[PDB]
Amino acid sequence: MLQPKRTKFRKQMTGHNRGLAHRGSKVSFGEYALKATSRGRLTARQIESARRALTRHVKRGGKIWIRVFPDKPVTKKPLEVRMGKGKGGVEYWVAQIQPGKVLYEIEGVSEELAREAFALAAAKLPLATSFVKRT
Amino acid sequence: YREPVTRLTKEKLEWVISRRKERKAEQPFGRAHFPAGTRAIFESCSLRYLDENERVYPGQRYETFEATVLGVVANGHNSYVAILDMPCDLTESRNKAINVSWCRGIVSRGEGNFTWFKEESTEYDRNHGWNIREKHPTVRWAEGPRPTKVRSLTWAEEFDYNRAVDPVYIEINKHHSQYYITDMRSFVMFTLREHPAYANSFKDHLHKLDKLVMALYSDPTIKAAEVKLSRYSVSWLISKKKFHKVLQRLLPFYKTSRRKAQEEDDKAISE
Amino acid sequence: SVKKETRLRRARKARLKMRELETVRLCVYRSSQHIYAQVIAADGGKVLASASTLDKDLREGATGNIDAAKKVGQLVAERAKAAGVTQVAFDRSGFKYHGRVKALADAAREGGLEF
Amino acid sequence: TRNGRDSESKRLGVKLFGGQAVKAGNILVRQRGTKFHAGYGVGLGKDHTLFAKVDGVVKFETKGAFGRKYVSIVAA
Amino acid sequence: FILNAQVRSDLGKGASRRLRRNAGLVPAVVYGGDKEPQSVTLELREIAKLLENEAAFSHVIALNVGGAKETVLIKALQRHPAKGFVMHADFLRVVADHKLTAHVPLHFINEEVAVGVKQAGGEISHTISEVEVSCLPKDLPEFIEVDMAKVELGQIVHLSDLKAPKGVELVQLAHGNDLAVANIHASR
Amino acid sequence: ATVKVTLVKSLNGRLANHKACVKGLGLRRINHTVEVQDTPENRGMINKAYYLLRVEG
RNA sequence: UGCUUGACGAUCAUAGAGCGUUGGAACCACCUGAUCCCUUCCCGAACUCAGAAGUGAAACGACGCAUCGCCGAUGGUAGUGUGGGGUCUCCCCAUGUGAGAGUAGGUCAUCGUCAAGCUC
RNA sequence: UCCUAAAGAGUAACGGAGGAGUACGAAGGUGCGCUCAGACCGGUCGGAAAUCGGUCGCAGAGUAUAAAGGCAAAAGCGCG
RNA sequence: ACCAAACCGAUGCAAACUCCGAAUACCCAGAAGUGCCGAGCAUGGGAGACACACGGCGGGUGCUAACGUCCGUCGUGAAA
Ligand SMILES: [Mg+2]
Ligand SMILES: [Mg+2]
Ligand SMILES: [Mg+2]
Ligand SMILES: [Mg+2]
Ligand SMILES: [Mg+2]
Ligand SMILES: [Mg+2]
Ligand SMILES: [Mg+2]
Ligand SMILES: [Mg+2]
Ligand SMILES: [Mg+2]
Ligand SMILES: [Mg+2]
Repeated sequence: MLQPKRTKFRKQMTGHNRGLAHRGSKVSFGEYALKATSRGRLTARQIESARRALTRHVKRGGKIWIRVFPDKPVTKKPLEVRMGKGKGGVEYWVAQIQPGKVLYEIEGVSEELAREAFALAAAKLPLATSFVKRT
Repeated sequence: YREPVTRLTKEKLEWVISRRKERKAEQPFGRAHFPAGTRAIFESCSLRYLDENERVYPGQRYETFEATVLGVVANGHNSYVAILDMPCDLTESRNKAINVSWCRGIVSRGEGNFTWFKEESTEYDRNHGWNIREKHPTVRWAEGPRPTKVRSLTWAEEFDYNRAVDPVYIEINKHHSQYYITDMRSFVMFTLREHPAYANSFKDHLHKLDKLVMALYSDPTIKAAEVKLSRYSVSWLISKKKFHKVLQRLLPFYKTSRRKAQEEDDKAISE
Repeated sequence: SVKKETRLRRARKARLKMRELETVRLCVYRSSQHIYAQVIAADGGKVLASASTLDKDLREGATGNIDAAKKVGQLVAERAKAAGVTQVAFDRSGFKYHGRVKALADAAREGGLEF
Repeated sequence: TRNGRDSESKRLGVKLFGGQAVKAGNILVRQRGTKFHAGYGVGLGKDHTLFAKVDGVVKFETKGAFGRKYVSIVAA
Repeated sequence: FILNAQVRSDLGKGASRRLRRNAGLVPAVVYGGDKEPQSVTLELREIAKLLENEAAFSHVIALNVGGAKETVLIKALQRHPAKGFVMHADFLRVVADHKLTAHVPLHFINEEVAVGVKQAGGEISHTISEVEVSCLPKDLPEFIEVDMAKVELGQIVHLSDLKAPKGVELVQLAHGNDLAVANIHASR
Repeated sequence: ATVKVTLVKSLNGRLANHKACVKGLGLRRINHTVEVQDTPENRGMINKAYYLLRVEG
């Protein structure tokens, strides 16, 4: 799935996800977009599941933009291992989403065909996403 | 022969060139050559000494005397007088003050650069110190509730300033990272003389204080900082960092020639 | 130019070390035609004494020689002593101390002024 | 593979801020590569350690080109 | 296009936030050339209709602060990112003679029948919109018409192709750049 | 003029700073009224301990 | 109470980069040959020396011209000290503080001491 | 040496990343002189490149040694 | 009819990235009142402690799970 080709370091902290999304909340390329109104984070497989859902409901044309790129590696210890013997290995990559962030954009399609396609896309994500237009 | 390029008249150009060469010749010393303890010879005026037919220094008309200088003070924009240890002064002054142009030579130079003589503080100086300014906001209390926030009068001044049970004034403090200023000119005058960052920078430079204050008024930051607390005066409640940034930004563009200022003062007092 | 900023690059080391030491500096400015010389107080921006060739008593068309520089270095010492200036440092101003600068410096010593 | 082995925290920083009174040989700044440069009356010793030479009040002013921080002491 | 305003003699964070929930107002400022900036309150409902209007952004809007009337142009809109609604406006006074840079939308009026659409594979992607403008307020470009009915497949539309009518310049062309506007490519 | 303050909260769960500001004002227990000179630095502690005090004028 | 120019400075992009016309009156390099000092990891351009037989443009010197860079408001927003709350991995309220970015637009900087030339 | 470390110091974990248990008789001291990396054009067997000339540069090179902080008074380079 | 440095324009993200940059926290100087009548410092006698627990705000690890574990800062219990 989507991940950096190479990374300066291998593991990263947990951190926190505070604040809104003042940058990334404006539709730039497409005419319609699916922004997130709830905070969370996507695990780099949800992005592929939503992409394959959007790209198979049109099947005629248009253009798709993936604004969110996962770059935060997260760890996961295996089972039957006691705590405190180092740090777990990286299993998957995570994108941190905060309210207002635009996830996908589409153009060259009907104003209602995209609305019912982003309906399919939102069902694959753990976030409450709204429908917004270009301005 | 080549025609000189000058806006001045011919005779004025002759006078200017002649006075310039005469000043360079007869007067070869300035405030630079007088550190503290420097022994120097000074050609006094006709008073107290005899006119001499035989003269040794260039353009010497009177007798010189050897003495020691404590420092130099400024009696003008481009005029300086050296303070001596001898106390006579042909008056009751504690120390003499003679224009440095009268100097003819120096025998020994004191250590260090030229020293600004510290004249004894007057009660006027003590009363008009930098810290003597008003420190905190003073708002009127005409209505019922006690004020707790500093606000502009907002036309309360316009419709009612004569009828009141009493003009109660309450002092309200401000945040520690702000200045309260009642007179901009006085604040910017005591500043640039006493503030550490601006203390010793302007010994050589002369600043247009009035133009600087008008520009500071024109700056929209201080305009936003304006608060109207009295009918006939305007006070400012401005953050320290913003005020210092604005002052640092505007200040270096408001310097003027000391010679031109001295000439303007001479033409003013002559007229 | 190419030469001017190079000599300014060379001079500023000593010109700044003398500022740190707070010593009266004896600067010099050599030319292809005639040499200047200045004595500057210990603040970098105030000239006390200065003897040059372009005065109205030394220009004779022969300026720009080691002998001409000897006269400038001789007649700068009398003006420095007129200011009661001693214990000075000699800033060569990036010029190689071999020729006319050395002659001016030697005439300054011969004129009573001592570094 | 295994990564502990931290250092012992050399106690760097800046002492005697710009409103103080200093003695002849006080330590001004414990530095590590000249964050602040030598002002008027400071020495900049072997390890770029700023120390006073005379008495006065520390300044912390920015001077000259390159935007370098200079720590001068003013006799005031 | 007409809008009434108020003074808003109260600044800060708490005072600005109370307006949005209590009175349902929206702060603003009126800064211009020959006058000082003036803070302004506005109603969210009134701004909503102007925002819903298509060519309202690139048009002179009269503003009634009190009894004061002034020609005001909007060249900024702070907007809440999460829910989505208008925040303080920050609109500009209009002087009778000033360069007055602003932003103008596009339409792409004629794309129903195009060479690359009817002959070759038909896809038209509008890369850029809301093109900037720099012209006096005496003539207001509400929009710029772009025709793509003659552009063939594989060709793209620069900023120099479309024209700016009647004394209207482009800052991006004043710079050393010429951006693409629209493309015609083949569907995947 | 002077202003009277009254302590209306306990000092047994507060910071080490406000507990010192109340003592500097000179209040010993709740429902204790004292008169303080309304100086710019005396009322500065009232601002820090505004929630413990009833400034009744 | 002027203009030109040299030296050292105040302050370091509101002081910078780029785009013409020019200076013979001293400098500015260039130049005759490098003889006499000095110099080349080999060079008379760097460095030095006898000036001016020559030269005013390349070079620099300041002196025009606001595209780029830099400066940057007001306002709002983010953040945050103190106290209290909620649906408590996050946010809100009262109070105080308050960025960064973005947003009309200025500028071919502003000054200190010495020295020289133009008229005489 | 950096982060965690919360804009003074300090601060733990079997927490995330790297190095040292040396070298220099000149790789030190002093005086005097000079720019770096990188792009382009040209130049015979070299060619994207070796050594040379020119411009654009405006430290993006270099530090004896790991990373951090600094270096046009260059802390970098050469000669007596 | 693929690919593609370099440059321009728009557009996002870093604890080990900064052209920037707060609030708080820190130091030094000057003052009024308060301090239960002393608050500080120094020299000595006696000690006890060196298994800590939970709550809020900031973090590491953990699954931004555990009344889980290790830190910075306050409160409570320990000892009301
Ligand atoms: Mg050197
Ligand atoms: Mg207790
Ligand atoms: Mg720290
Ligand atoms: Mg801290
Ligand atoms: Mg070395
Ligand atoms: Mg960071
Ligand atoms: Mg133990
Ligand atoms: Mg223990
Ligand atoms: Mg526990
Ligand atoms: Mg116990």
